[PDB]
Amino acid sequence: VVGGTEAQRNSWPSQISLQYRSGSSWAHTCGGTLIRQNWVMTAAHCVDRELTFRVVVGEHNLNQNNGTEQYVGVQKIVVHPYWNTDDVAAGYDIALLRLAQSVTLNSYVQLGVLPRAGTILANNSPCYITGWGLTRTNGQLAQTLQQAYLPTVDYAICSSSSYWGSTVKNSMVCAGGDGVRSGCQGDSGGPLHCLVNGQYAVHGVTSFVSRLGCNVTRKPTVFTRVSAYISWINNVIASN
Ligand code: NA
Repeated sequence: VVGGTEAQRNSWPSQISLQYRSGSSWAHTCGGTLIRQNWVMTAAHCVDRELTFRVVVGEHNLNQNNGTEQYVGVQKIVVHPYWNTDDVAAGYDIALLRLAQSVTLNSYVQLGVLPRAGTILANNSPCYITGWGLTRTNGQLAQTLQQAYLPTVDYAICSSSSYWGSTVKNSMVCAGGDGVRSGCQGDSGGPLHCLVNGQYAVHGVTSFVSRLGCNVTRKPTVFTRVSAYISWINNVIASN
């Protein structure tokens, strides 16, 4: 997250760190949202590589013991069947991860609530992106979980020629684009939390930013629209 602030450690208890095994250690690669005690929602593109993945819930500082973490292996990966890794603009950038164990819930570890199917946010709706992704274009990962306030940009504006044009689909949510605050590499797969009727819900799964940089004016961060995939999510969980 470029232009973020450090999150309080109990603000976003559904945020997870998706990590892969790297030598004798683990490396953060993406975010995710805990949606059942044994299921995480992330971006399909985060699990394109043939790696050993784990999830960390209750994580705050990637580089220090928080005293709250639970580390769990990924047992099964179910990518959306229409996902195509060389065409992120087509959409379908979503995957579910079944965890090897069911995590224990507490103030640091909670299920993300999802919007009702079909819900579309009005333009300029209040949301936060969260994650440990780069804090500058071509920068480095954050140590501590970051948040940035990113107002939605509705489809009509986001798919206009000076924004994303044809590349944004109605199956996506756009947020931000102010040239200061954005998602960045390593935030993919994590949540966009939007405040609706007094309650935050996870309306987005971070999918992409501009090839020209993270915080680029009129290139808002683009997220898979969770509310387009409710039936898919429920179907996967019910059949696994
Ligand atoms: Na930690």
